[PDB]
Amino acid sequence: WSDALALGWPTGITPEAKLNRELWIGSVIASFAVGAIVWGLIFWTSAFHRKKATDTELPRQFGYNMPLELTLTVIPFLIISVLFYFTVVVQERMMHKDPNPEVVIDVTAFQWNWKFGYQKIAFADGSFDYDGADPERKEAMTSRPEGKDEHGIEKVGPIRGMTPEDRTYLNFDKIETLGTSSEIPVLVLPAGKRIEFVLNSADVIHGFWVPEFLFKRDVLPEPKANNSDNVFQVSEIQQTGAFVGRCTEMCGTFHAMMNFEVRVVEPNDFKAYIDQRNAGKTNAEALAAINQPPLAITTEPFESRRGELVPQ
Amino acid sequence: LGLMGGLLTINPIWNLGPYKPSQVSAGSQPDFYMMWTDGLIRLWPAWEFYPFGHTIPQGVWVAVGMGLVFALLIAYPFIEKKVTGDDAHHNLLQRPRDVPVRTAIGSMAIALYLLLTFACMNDIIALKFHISLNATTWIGRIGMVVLPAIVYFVAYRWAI
Amino acid sequence: WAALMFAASIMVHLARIFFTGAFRRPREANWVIGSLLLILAMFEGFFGYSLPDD
Amino acid sequence: QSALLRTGKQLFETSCVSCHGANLQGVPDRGPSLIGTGEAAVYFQVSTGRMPAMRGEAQAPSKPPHFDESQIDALGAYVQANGGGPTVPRDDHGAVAQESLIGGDVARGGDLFRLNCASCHNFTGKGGALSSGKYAPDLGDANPAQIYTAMLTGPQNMPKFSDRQLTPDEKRDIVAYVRESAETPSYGGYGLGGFGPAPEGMAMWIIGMVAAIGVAMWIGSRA
Amino acid sequence: GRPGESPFVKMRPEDIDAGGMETVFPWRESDGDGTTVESEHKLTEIAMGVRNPVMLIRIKPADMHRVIKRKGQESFNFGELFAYTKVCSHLGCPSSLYEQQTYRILCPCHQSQFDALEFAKPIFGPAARALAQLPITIDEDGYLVANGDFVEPVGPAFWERKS
Amino acid sequence: CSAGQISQTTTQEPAVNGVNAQAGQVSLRNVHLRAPQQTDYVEPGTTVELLFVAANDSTESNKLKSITSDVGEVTLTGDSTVPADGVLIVGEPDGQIQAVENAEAADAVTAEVELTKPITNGLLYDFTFTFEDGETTVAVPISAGEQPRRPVPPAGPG
Amino acid sequence: MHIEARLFEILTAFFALAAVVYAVLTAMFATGGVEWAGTTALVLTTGLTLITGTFFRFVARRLDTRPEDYEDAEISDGAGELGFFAPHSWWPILISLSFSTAAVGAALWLPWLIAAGVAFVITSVCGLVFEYYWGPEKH
Amino acid sequence: MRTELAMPGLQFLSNEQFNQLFTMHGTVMLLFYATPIVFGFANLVLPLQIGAPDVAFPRLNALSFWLFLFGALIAIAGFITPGGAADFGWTAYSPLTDAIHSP
Amino acid sequence: MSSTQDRSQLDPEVERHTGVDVEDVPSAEWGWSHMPIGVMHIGGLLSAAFLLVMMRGNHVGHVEDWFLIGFAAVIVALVGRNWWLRRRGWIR
Ligand SMILES: CCCCCCCCCCCCCCCC(=O)O[C@H](COC(=O)CCCCCCC[C@@H](C)CCCCCCCCC)COP(=O)(O)O[C@H]1[C@H](O)[C@H](O)[C@H](O)[C@@H](O)[C@@H]1O
Ligand SMILES: CCCCCCCCCCCCCCCC(=O)O[C@H](COC(=O)CCCCCCC[C@@H](C)CCCCCCCCC)COP(=O)(O)O[C@H]1[C@H](O)[C@H](O)[C@H](O)[C@@H](O)[C@@H]1O
Ligand SMILES: CCCCCCCC/C=C\CCCCCCCC(=O)OC[C@H](COP(=O)(O)OCCN)OC(=O)CCCCCCCCCCCCCCC
Ligand code: HEC
Ligand code: HEM
Ligand SMILES: CCCCCCCCCCCCCCCC(=O)OC[C@H](C)OC(=O)CCCCCCCC[C@@H](C)CCCCCCCC
Ligand SMILES: *C(=O)CCCCCCCCCCCCCCC
Ligand code: FES
Ligand SMILES: [Cu+2]
Ligand SMILES: [Cu+2]
Repeated sequence: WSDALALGWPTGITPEAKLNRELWIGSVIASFAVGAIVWGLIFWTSAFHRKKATDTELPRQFGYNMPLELTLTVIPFLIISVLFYFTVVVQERMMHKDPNPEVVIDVTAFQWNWKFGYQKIAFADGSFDYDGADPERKEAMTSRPEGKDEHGIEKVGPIRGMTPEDRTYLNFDKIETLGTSSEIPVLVLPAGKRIEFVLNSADVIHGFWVPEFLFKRDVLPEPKANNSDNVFQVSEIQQTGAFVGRCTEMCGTFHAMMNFEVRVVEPNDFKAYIDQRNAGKTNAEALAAINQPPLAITTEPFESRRGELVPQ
Repeated sequence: LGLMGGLLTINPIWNLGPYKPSQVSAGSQPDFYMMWTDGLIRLWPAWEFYPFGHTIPQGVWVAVGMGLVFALLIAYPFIEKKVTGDDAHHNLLQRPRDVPVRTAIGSMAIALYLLLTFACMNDIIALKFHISLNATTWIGRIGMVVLPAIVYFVAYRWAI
Repeated sequence: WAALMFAASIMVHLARIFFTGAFRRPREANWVIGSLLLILAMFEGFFGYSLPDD
Repeated sequence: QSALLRTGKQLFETSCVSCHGANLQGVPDRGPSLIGTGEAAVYFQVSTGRMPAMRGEAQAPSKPPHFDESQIDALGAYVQANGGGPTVPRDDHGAVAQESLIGGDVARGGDLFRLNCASCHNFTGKGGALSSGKYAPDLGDANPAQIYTAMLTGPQNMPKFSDRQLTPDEKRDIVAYVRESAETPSYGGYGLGGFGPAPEGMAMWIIGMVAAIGVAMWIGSRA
Repeated sequence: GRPGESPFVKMRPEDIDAGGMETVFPWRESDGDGTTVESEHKLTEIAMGVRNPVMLIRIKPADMHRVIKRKGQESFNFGELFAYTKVCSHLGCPSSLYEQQTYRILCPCHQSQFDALEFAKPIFGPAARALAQLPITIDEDGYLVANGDFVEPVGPAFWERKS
Repeated sequence: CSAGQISQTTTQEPAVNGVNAQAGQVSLRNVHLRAPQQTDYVEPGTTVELLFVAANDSTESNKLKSITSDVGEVTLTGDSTVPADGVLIVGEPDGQIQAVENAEAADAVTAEVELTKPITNGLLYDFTFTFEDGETTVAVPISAGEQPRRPVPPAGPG
Repeated sequence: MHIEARLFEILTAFFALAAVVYAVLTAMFATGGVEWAGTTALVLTTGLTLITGTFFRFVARRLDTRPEDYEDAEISDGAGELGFFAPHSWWPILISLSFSTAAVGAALWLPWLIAAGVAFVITSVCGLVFEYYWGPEKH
Repeated sequence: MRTELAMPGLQFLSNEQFNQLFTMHGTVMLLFYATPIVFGFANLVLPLQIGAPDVAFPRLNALSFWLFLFGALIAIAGFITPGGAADFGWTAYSPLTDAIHSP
Repeated sequence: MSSTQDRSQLDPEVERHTGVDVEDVPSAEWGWSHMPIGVMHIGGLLSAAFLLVMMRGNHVGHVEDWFLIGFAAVIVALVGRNWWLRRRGWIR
């Protein structure tokens, strides 16, 4: 009954998703109760037809029932206040911001595909002395001594001394699981661990959704400069396997082609995968080595052809 | 005229290099008074006839079109008198609203002329106002039979 | 520019006379010669801006 | 250069692998392969900004560049290393040459422009229309390196002018003519755009004819 | 574009590259450079010839398989080189505009497109006759030379045509 | 609606002299012949180089590049099994940068052909590139990579 | 105009409260301090309603109770000379067309079509404003 | 948009043609059907409902309609252009709208 | 008040007793006011025929032909509606 009444909510795979789904079930229960009573009122007053027995006498013509107005304007306030309290306590576990993440994934989301960096891994049980790449971050400070003019301008840069095309906010890593248009990216994560996602976008605002996480976040170009908390954590992921992930914003033409996968494997499988990726190997090769299908099983790559009726 | 000769540049022949058959630009338009003939050339749909061992190019179509335009323009008063029946010595003008059919016909003709004039400019219209060149050509082709009718109806009702 | 204004003003004058009916019974020959004049002006400008081989 | 290649690769991987697939091979029906396009093609296209392209249409429009000169050079070096092809000109220091591309002869440049360029662009480098939604853009924004590289690599529906077809001296002359025609003030007043008949007729009908009609309405009496 | 001296220079297939268009003219060895007075009149005649200018197009080898060929013009092309008259088949303006990756020869005068891939048949605009195709080849030394003459009159059509 | 399923921009080949042959798992890009010709033909018995880039499409590899020979006896000096989700660059197209002082496996799989048949620029000559996956005829062109104009003799009026 | 002014006074009170609370709760408890966009928008919509309400209150104090504001007001009380309401006019469509020609000139960056649309707009606004003041033609 | 979404494939629409459709569908329905028709109903009966003979500025409300009509048309005019209408959704978020994106 | 009424005697010469009437066109006597409906019907039919005939041409395109078909169809529909209504006496 829970699945049917959840209105197509995928049963969460992380405690945050489970709790959010429970809140959704409660909210839908309350909303359906309110809807049932109001629809009952409507279909009941629809029984107050203009009966032919009604002689030349109009109805009571009352209007203006102050006590009833007060009752029906105080009860909704209490209902929404309870909903708001539950919403606040649930939202509290939206990003606990644990200062000790077990694996940090640098989620760059560029124009019409994804890239996952594996910025840092530090298992609480004790393992994975791994880190990201501090180099490769090259600024674009246009601090030339002189511009077109002869002297005096000594222009530093448009914004904070930097040109708009800077990409210093973008952080890079040694292990990059870039997604090609013909090879859907598969971010592999260890099951049972705390996984932090540091979200960034290369070109345009867009979204990052894992329907099984019951949570999405907008990958912004420069979240820190935009006053956005791009980074967000997931306490755990119990269920293993591959879970589709969509882009949940507007990106451009190929916005529906940004589907990726999150493949939750066992911690030992993640050990083997990261070791074999540190060794020169692609994501598909590492998946095959750890004996898991290399290509995204939940979603095939979209046909790069612009449509069915195009003549190939 | 002097102010415009000063302040506005007309026909910069120095920019327009000397004529050479191998060279050409993209504009290639005549002055606005011949722009309607050029637009007729552009819009007319490439209908050529090939009699026994001969060719009848699309140029004849536009030539006959110009001939018809001039013949009708020259012979309108006699056409109008034959149609309506009025040969009375008229010295008092009549407001264009007071003659719905003639003002409607004149509006239709002006609409056709404007359509042809802008068809001749479809190249620059397409370039600046971002509309595909084929779209502009076919807009002209369809309009030169649709727009005159629309303008005729609208002008007739407007006069009434 | 005078050529362009000449053509434009001939066109506007033609519009005026046609719409006000300044051609019927009398002045019909005047309209005829005016039409010839407009055609001549058109081709005159055509030969004019074609005169400097460009 | 090693770091230049690495920077070009990093920019490529997060900019265009969705439509110029990784390995520089083209994504079928999204973008052509960049093997053999060369550094000149990358410089022209990205600097004009056409390449961070967010639609498949009749023509890729120009736009503000998404990369600064250093990143343009990085991407160009990456593409040149992967494919190998034409290279953008450079001056003695190493920066992309701008003034060095101004050919000495301008009459020769204009003749070549009219024979080859004006065909579609204009008498003086204003824009021109093409078959189905395409158009030759105005050249007044392009800088000498951009013009030279545009000739060197036919960007889109534009003939590719090799160095053999147009020796770099001829291309320099054409660049000189383009810049001169673009930066030259209109003698005789405001050149209404660069197209004679159409802007001139509109200006007649709007400026001269409204003036004449308004003056006639002032002088005469409505009735 | 050299002002006056050696205005026309022999040409080689390698000079053009795939997706390239070059305007060429009928130059004879006797019509040497413009230094002499005898020359510079033959050369002026070549330049001013209404039906003289031709456009040589290098069809991209990838798209060479989309080429359709006219009756009697099947061997006219030299490999991937196609020489079509520039003079538009309708009213004779040059068709100088060329769109590569579309292979459309557009005429600026009245916006007529000819499909260069196929024989240059008009696929839009007023033109109704395909552009005449010049037979081309390479002589000794590899220089491009016309392998004959147009099998049809090349300018715009007229009454005495198609026979 | 120039943006529909059939749009000009998307369906455009690269503005490069080399042809593209997508047939087979491995895709051939910018495949051309460096055959500098001093006359009408490149006479038989002269070695000309065969440039191209073989890009692997699938990660599951087709790195064999068995023969890729046709009329001309194309030989692959320094042959290697490069393509694994990557590029095999057989030669150095004009303008190619080595990208590092050293090199891997000496020459990077340079393909050279002893013609045994005249060829000239502007013609298309069929080459059968055969990987273990399959074989494809490519119809390679002749490309003058970056060589400028060869000075034609001045003309003596007659 | 007491109720007309009091409506805007209530809106001003609410919008001032919203602006103040937003500014405080964004200066503290926000990721990057004051938002500076919502804060300014709320402050200046408070200003919008404040200007309107202040003018309405000034007018309410300046004017005696109108029949419209007066309950138990007979129709005859307000019966009289209503002012000039513009009859038929074709200047609004011309103003709209001129502003559309300026707008397309701005969209398609055509300085010449912007310049002309603005001229067009000036001409049509002049026509609309002078419509009922152009004295008889003096010959 | 609905016919295209009936089947998983891209039967007859391209990605950007579809993107133009919900952009213009969203804006046309809101800004050219919903917001201009409240003033359509207001102009219809509001003077009647308060007992007034006409609106305060009856030449102005005439201008409002024509500004709506012509303003609406030039937004629809994106379709006739070869590129098409606005790709970005009705919301028209910032980075996707700048000259770099959706040019 | 500063306006004088106008007296006009224009020379008249069809006598307007058949065709259009002042109730339909107030200035019927002052100028040409009636175009025979057959003229407009035949003009619309020929315009539709011309639009359809323009489909035959040297264009590989197909949206052009479809636009021609649509415009010709609406023209023919308008002409047919007008003719049918006038046949029945302007009913439905
Ligand atoms: C009433 C009588 C008065 C007549 C007007 C007289 C104005 C005199 C102006 C002053 C003297 C002449 C200046 C000549 C210097 C000069 O030429 O002026 C250009 C400007 O040009 C523009 O943009 C236009 C700017 C907008 C202002 C002018 C608009 C006036 C129009 C509206 C008049 C005609 C009426 C048409 C009515 C339209 C509505 C129809 C319904 C400025 O340079 P630029 O901007 O950079 O030009 C680019 C090269 O650089 C670059 O290479 C090249 O490639 C190009 O891009 C070129 O534009
Ligand atoms: C004087 C103007 C008034 C004219 C009045 C007459 C009104 C009737 C207009 C008739 C419109 C005819 C439109 C069709 C025309 C047609 O057949 O062409 C098409 C392009 O469709 C379109 O956009 C249709 C756009 C239609 C919008 C018409 C807008 C009317 C405007 C002009 C009215 C405002 C007038 C302003 C008056 C100013 C007053 C001045 C005082 C396809 O070209 P293409 O681009 O090559 O498409 C290829 C694919 O097909 C192929 O799959 C794919 O592979 C690609 O190759 C693709 O390119
Ligand atoms: C209310 C109607 C609503 C109708 C709305 C439909 C909108 C969908 C249109 C385009 C979508 C993008 C596809 C873009 C590609 C086109 C699809 C295709 O390939 O369809 C097959 C062939 C061409 O084959 P081709 O390969 O293109 O090559 C060809 C030469 N080489 O056309 C056909 O038979 C089928 C016809 C295809 C489109 C024709 C639509 C034009 C106008 C319809 C009516 C206008 C009415 C005006 C009224 C006054
Ligand atoms: C579909 C979106 C798109 C993206 C994003 C894009 N390209 Fe392209 N690219 C194309 C298309 C389509 C063409 C051919 C048509 C054109 O250029 O207009 C092309 C062609 C090119 C060319 C010229 C090819 C030639 O033969 O002249 C270069 C160089 C290039 N791309 C490099 C890049 C670089 C570098 C980037 C990232 C900075 C990039 N592109 C991003 C689609 C794209
Ligand atoms: C009768 C109406 C006339 C019209 C419509 C007309 C039109 C024109 C036009 C548009 C030009 C092009 C000018 C240019 O491009 O700079 C021109 C050139 C010329 N006109 Fe006329 N003209 C007319 C009468 C005359 C007359 C009466 C003469 C001699 C008295 C004359 C002599 C010339 C000359 C010599 C030129 C060449 C100028 C040049 O090449 O720049 N025209 N004419
Ligand atoms: C008979 C005359 C009256 C019309 C009769 C009923 C007219 C009924 C017209 C059905 C039209 C059906 C079209 C089917 C599309 C098709 O299958 O081809 C796809 C093609 C490839 O896609 C396009 O290229 C663009 C398609 C979009 C058209 C944008 C037009 C926007 C108009 C604006 C510019 C405003 C103009 C002002 C117009 C002002 C008028 C307002 C109503
Ligand atoms: C490319 O140039 C345009 C692509 C747009 C294709 C989809 C068009 C949707 C229909 C728009 C309706 C226009 C108004 C109809 C008037 C009757
Ligand atoms: S002159 Fe070439 S199409 Fe008319
Ligand atoms: Cu997305
Ligand atoms: Cu995105």
